[PDB]
Amino acid sequence: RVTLFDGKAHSVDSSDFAFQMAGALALRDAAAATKINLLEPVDDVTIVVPDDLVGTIMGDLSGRRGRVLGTDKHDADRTVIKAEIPEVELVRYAIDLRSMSHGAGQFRRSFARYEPMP
Amino acid sequence: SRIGKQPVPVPSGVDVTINGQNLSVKGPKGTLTLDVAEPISVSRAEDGAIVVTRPDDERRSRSLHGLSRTLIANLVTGVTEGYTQKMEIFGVGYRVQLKGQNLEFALGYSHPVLIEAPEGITFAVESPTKFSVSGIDKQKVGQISAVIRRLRRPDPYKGKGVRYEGEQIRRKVGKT
Repeated sequence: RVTLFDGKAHSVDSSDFAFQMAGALALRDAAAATKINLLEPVDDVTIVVPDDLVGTIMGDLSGRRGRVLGTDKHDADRTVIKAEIPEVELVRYAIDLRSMSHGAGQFRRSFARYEPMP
Repeated sequence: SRIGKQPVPVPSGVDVTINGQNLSVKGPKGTLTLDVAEPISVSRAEDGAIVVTRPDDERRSRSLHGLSRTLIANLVTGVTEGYTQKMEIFGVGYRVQLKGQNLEFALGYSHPVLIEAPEGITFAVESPTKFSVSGIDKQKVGQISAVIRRLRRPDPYKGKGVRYEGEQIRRKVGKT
């Protein structure tokens, strides 16, 4: 929210473009007068992996700052893992997972929301 | 010390000869010879045993006491019964088979590896993955068993190689 409470102008040297620039510079100064919050997106990831590798993937997500939401039994031998991971950590998630899984690693992602950087 | 004052029983079929410091033991599995250190005195307990005695209580004699006693005990139990230690081999394509006295191993090398049988010891393979080493002398059996064990470097990941009977090796995981 921007609240213009005062200002100055010239009888001859006042123009709409000049006031546009003045408002932009005032906003820039206000931004430099405080801190700026950076918001990064997070994508929910649902992964199907065998139950024998649950701990390894959970710890890998632990090193990936992932927030575990729940471990759902996909079937008698695989568990669906629901978790939201920042998109930065998912750039090379697939290759490492196929590693963490003898390729067995299958997952889907979808944008969830934006959150500030920790 | 505590081991030292325990006399060593002699089985019936065992012949024991003492010549000064020297000792010789003859039994069903063969003959063996030993020598004890000067401060330690060896005697034939007439009730059918061996007695080792240290005149002093100083460090060197007290250390040599139990050493000599255990050496004599191993000496007699080698000829009365013997020594036999068992080995297994783990992994795919890892095999053993005997060529007469010699022992032949396929350990994933480009070439097969061979081990001679030194004097006074024999190899007996039971299955292509399980074999045994037998001899009358404990020290030589242990030496050759260690040499066999060192054939392939430790493998914490897949556990391939030659292992002792009940050995529990440490293992880690290569995740990638």
